[PDB]
Amino acid sequence: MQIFVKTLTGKTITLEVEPSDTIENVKAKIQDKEGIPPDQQRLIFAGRQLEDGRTLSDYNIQRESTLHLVLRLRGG
Amino acid sequence: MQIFVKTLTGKTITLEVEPSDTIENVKAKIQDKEGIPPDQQRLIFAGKQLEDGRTLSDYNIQKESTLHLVLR
Amino acid sequence: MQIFVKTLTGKTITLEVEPSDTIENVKAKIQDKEGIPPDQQRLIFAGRQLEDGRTLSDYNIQRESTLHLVLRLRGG
Repeated sequence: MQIFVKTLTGKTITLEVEPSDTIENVKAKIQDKEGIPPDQQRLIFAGRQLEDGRTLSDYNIQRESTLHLVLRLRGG
Repeated sequence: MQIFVKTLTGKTITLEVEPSDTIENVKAKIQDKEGIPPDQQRLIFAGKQLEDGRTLSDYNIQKESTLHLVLR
Repeated sequence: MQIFVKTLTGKTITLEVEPSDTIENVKAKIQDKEGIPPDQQRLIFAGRQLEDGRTLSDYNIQRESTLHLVLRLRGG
């Protein structure tokens, strides 16, 4: 299935994932589409930050759901 | 000065701050107005997480700037 | 009738008003006599702030009444 990742700066990114994929999995896929390293990504759904390890089905993220993406830059 | 704090769930909050206010000071002001403990607050400006120990002027946050708040 | 709008620095503004005059009208009268814009005016009577939509008679402001003027120094 496909999820929609929208940055708070206005960029929308469509990704290819599956319910068994962890949050660390989608972070590695965003690194492909946009080049953001996984250690500097934070994914938001329902106003809460998503944890590396728990899956998309674990957070009740269904098909065509919207995720939010922020940067975590130390020194930034 | 007056800044705006928006959640991604809908609520918009107005805050009275100073340029020399630190990020943790803004979080304590958010806890006062909202009840959210600063432990679970993440402030966002220009698309990136804001660090504790920095000030609002350090990120060039000025009058009527919009910060975003997400729960950790 | 006459009312007296005094500042916290002793400046007394004598205004010729009517009991049916609204607080906005009083502020516009102050702006004419002195030049203080209305949005910069906080008007106090009997220790409480006066609302724009009310009239003078609404606050039992009779003749020879003394009002107090505090400046709203917050610009934009």
